Amino acid sequence: MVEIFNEIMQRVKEAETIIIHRHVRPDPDAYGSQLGLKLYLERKFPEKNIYATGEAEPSLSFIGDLDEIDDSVYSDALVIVCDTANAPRIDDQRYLNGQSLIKIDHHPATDQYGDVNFVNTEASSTSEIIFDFISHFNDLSIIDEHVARVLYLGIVGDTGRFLFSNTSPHTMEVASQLLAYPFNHNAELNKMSEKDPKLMPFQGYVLQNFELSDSHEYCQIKITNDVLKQFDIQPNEASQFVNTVADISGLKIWMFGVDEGDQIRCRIRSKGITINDVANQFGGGGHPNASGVSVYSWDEFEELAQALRQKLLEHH
Amino acid sequence: MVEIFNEIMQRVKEAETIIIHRHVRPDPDAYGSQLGLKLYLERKFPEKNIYATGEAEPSLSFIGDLDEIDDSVYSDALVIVCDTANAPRIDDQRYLNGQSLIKIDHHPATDQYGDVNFVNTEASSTSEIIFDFISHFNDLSIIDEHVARVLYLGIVGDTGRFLFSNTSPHTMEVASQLLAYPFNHNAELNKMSEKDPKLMPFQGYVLQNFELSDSHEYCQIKITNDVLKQFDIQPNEASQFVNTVADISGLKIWMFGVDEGDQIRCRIRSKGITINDVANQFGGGGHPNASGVSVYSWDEFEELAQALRQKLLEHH
Ligand SMILES: [Mg+2]
Ligand SMILES: [Mg+2]
Repeated sequence: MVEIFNEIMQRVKEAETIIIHRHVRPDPDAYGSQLGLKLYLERKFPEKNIYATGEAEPSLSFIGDLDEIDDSVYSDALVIVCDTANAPRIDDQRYLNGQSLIKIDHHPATDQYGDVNFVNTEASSTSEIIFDFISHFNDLSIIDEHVARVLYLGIVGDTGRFLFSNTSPHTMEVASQLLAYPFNHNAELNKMSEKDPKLMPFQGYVLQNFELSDSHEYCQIKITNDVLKQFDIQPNEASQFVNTVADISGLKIWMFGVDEGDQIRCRIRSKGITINDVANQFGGGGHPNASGVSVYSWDEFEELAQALRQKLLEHH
Repeated sequence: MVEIFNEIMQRVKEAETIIIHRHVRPDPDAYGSQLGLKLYLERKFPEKNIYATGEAEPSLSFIGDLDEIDDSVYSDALVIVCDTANAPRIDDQRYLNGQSLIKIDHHPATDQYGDVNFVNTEASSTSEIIFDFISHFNDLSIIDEHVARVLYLGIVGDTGRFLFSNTSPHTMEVASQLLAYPFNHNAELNKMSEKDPKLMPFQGYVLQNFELSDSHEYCQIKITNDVLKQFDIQPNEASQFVNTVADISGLKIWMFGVDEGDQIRCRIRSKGITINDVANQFGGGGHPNASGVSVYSWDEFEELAQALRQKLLEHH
């Protein structure tokens, strides 16, 4: 065929039970897109058995709970790996133990795992692809407040509340359409934006210990083992406050290094400049806009700063 | 008539020069709605003279600059007080010195100043009303990247990036339509989200000095004159960090009190509970969700806390 959506819905109508998967570390989209496809199907073919397997992140518990698959249901069922770049990165690994495999994602097509592959690279999120799918079957009536909830939240998180560049006029329109359904976005949004007061004091530290260039283009934060225990926080926890300096006016590149003990795992992100470049120089790597390195000392951490800062000289 | 939009466009076509106004303390909407109506008109009747008067807030300088009216142009011209609850709160006061007055706003109609009054109470923002207006004249083609810019930014700020409850599915749709025009929202958005690193250290203090109830429902911050000079910041500046604790999980009501010297001007905001109530008890007042009081001591500040906290006992 040429209209993959139809071939999917077909494979679906011909299976009494289908289970959906998503990548490992879950995000609002990976959550909404999964629970969404599910909630949708369950509304269209109540005679079938739709399940969503996953580790279940308590962080997204409010979006919806997952299902406990008995691994023997994979016998004669259709597996749908929703939102997942590469297969190994799929959550439950018994997905390949189904009748046929079908994947829906919005990341660059490099794996193409699964029989039928539909990747709308230009989509803001998989949730969005799901809305497109159900919208292609005029089921915008069969859907309700429960389904739209996840789909919204999904698009919301994957685009940071329609802020990121991946937000298109269509994305808005879809968001527009979901809000039609009664569910109160303001509420849902807040419960998603909640924060732990426990970590707030530390975050204040980050704000009190900067490191901006005279030009404001470069900014760093050294989290010494001392502060890690002074504020009583694990190296992991503190490492989530990277973008706590991103909003500084004029900031072009910033690095956040927290000492784990025998190495200083530093996460480096830039406004929009090839950075993973220098990352490799130090044995690191990653996306050109958000890479990571694991120096063995602050003296080396500084060499990284010097290398990063020099990158700003080529641009002006 | 019954279709105010037409009566406006009429009064417009019959005036070689029209000037637009907005309320005093400007906001992104009041800015976008003004510059927007203007930029629009200037595209429709280049033969006329459209001007936008205002004090000009350097904060919104990037949205667009205002015009310097010679007060004698008001001779035979149409004045359009865009986005402004009450007349006294209008910026340039020589507005009443025009041929006829016409106002467009989205706040409750309590003033009704001006000949023709159009208030879409259910609109997310005046900018949105402007899009509606131009959209009613099929001028979505005459408009360009420059006009949509302000209108977007306007809706954006007035709804905090489609987060507030005033965000409707139509609001999204309008946002959707504006993005069609080439202007890059991501960029524009950031320049609007920029922050001053100068105040960041202090903000860290606020995060390091909370005051949450055992239930997390109540939170306060006492900004003593000491810290006001320890971090070298004016009482005004520090007072803008009220909602710096709003995202705490479970927070229902919070107060932020900063000592100005001979009085402690405290701004009190709640999640969604009638609060201006207690405000009056202390000689204050304001909206039920964001009021203000000016106690003469921290001992009194505490009485306010007690009164506010007791308000949480009636609800559960
Ligand atoms: Mg995704
Ligand atoms: Mg407004």
